[PDB]
Amino acid sequence: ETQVWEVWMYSQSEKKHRSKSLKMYNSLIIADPGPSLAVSDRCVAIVLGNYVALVGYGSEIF
Amino acid sequence: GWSDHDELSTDTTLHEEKFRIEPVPVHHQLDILKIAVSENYKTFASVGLDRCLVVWDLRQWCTKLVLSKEQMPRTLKAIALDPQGNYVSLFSKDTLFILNVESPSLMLQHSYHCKPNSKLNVFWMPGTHKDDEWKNFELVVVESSGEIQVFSLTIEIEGADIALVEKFQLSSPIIKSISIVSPTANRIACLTESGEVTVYSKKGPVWSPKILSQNKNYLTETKKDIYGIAMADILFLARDSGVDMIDLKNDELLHSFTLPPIKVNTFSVGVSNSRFVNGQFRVSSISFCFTHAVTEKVLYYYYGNESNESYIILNKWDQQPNLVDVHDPDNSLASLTFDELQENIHEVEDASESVMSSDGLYIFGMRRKSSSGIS
Amino acid sequence: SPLEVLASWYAADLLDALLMESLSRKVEISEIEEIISLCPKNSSIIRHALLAKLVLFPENTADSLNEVLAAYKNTLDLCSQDSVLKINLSKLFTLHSCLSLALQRLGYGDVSKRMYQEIFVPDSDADITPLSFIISWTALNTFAPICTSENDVVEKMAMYVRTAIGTLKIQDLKLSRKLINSCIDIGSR
Amino acid sequence: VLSPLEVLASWYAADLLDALLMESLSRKVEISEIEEIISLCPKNSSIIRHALLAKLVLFPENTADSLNEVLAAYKNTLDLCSQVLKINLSKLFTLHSCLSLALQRLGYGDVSKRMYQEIFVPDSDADITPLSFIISWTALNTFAPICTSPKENDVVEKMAMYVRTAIGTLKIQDLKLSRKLINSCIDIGSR
Repeated sequence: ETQVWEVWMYSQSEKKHRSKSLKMYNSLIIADPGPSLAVSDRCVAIVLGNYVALVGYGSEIF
Repeated sequence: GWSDHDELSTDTTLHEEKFRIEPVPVHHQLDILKIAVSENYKTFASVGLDRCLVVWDLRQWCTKLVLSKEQMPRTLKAIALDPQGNYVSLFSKDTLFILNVESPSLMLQHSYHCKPNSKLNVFWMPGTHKDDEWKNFELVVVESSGEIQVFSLTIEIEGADIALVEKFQLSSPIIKSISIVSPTANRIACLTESGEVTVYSKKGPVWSPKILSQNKNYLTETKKDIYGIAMADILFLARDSGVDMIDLKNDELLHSFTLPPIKVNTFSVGVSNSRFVNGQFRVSSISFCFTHAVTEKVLYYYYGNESNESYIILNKWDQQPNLVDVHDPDNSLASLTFDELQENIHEVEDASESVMSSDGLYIFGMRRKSSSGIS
Repeated sequence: SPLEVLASWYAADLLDALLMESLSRKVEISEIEEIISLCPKNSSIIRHALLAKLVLFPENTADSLNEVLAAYKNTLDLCSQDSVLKINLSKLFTLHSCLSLALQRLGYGDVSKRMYQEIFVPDSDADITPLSFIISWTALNTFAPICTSENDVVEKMAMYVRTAIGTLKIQDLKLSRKLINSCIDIGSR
Repeated sequence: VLSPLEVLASWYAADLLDALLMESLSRKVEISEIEEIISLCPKNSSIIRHALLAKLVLFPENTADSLNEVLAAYKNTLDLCSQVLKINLSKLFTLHSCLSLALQRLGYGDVSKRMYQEIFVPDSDADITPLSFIISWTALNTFAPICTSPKENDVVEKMAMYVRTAIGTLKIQDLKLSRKLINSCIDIGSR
């Protein structure tokens, strides 16, 4: 399925909000996000069907 | 989350530049069930609905291990990992597996006690240590029965060795409990559905339970949930009347941060900048995940000031006056009495699934506003 | 007839739309008998319509089961008397489950369980008519509790729905989640 | 996909199996002979199931334990069938009535009769094997005193006309068996 996902963030250190769109064309995933778990202080992994989203900022992982 | 091509709006800020998001192409045949993670962050492990096992490295981005369902037993009630992340444990209802990943070999297999179908909970505990040259572990096995198993498990590269040690049998069915290892000593928290909060603690050979004092003012409350910071060995404790932040070992209640009533199964805490100066364990900032009890909006209260505005004398390593002379850059920063901590509101829709960062510094999450077919 | 082909088409589309509404709303027999009379004498969709009736209405299973087995005892008589069967695995599993569900509703569940235990469940594919989905869903639900004493079917059947849906959610994503969760307690058994 | 040694094993087994079915009609039969058959039959063939369905019918205390294997072989023949079926009318009827027979021998009665009453007996073609005959004979036997009661829609009449056309091929023996079949026709006409 095509999917209009909604990325966003709100820093406490900056007290600031921002956001991004995240298209997902032809995804076979159907499930809602979660269970979630941060993969680091700067980065988080989250369940999305069998697949797992990985997101981060300032990360050395990238 | 595969799609034929993911996309996001092109960034105009360095604030978003380092911000990034990537797939791991490797996958379960079918949707995820449950997972567990190493403290090192380098290691990761996962299981699907098909209960295939997968483990993966985070920084080196290279495959570590894969296991198909038919290699595995029909029942798989539980899962657990060592803090090093160098080894793996699995609980089929009748017998546990212990397998290395970095050096894939059958380190051990061992039958263990169970009382089906009461819900499992599990905790690893590192020994006197000597990795890699020699090792040991202390397998806690919490149960909804309120039984709490503990096992010896000395292990060496020669081949994992095993022996049972003790069977705790705590009163009443349990809401929650967690491991808490101070560098000085092992300790383990234990909430009851009764709301009792016992803690076993390892005085070496001694393994002493102790009755922590939830105090008289709100004893009757059904709890939401206790949560703490094991590296801080500090006990936060949910109540609608105000969370506890009780001390351990020498043990005392300190203070209760002012809060809105909060939904059960929600409470958790995170902190920036771990350090252990002068025996103290101060952190740069603190933050507070929980779903709201009523509005049910996601909520993450913040505390601390910073970047240079404040330093957190969380607890005191010794609740005594002290004059040890070593450099304390934090003294240049303003002292924090509880009064100025000043929570920072940011109520948000539940629909945006989201988590507080482990350091508590940053919010992250997503939701689908909409989706559509190939047509 | 060349006509009864097209009548069978309209009754086909009229049934595929009536089964998907049986999950969000409470649906009544009057809508099925409309499809049955709209259908032709001995067509393809006339057999599937009766199955829908046998599945969607437990208060009318005995009388319904007769009408199904009569329409099948009829399809067979006018196959030899005018002779090799053409059934695929998905329509085998479809009749398979639909019978066991019909016999759980008739009290012989002392038997209907052991029949549900030996159901060969297909894999993941595009082909998955809403008739077979509604049966596989309502049969998974009606056997999610009793079947624990094998237990492979509930998990396999729930996975069929979860990964074998093909139709839009409508108070059903929570229901499919209920299927996955019941399958989870089946894993937790 | 079968070698050239097991094809002969199946032909040899299929003749012994046919021999045991017709012999079971005028002599006293046992399983000791079927164990020798199924073991002689190669490990994954049609003759296995025919040897099993014969064991299901010819041994009634062993219904529970021979029904186990009849389903095992069929759930296994289905197992590799994907990892499209084409079944014959008489094959359906044989399995149909053989299950009805196996259920009555279990203690279902009602369930045994209703399945029996929905059996679709084939017309009268060349598809007549001693197994299909032995099943229809013993099933007519254990069911004629039960389905004959309710009167309205029954196959008892159609079933007996099947066993009529059954006995009468290359058996050429032994008059008294044919006399027994005549006793069967007498049993039907007097019914």
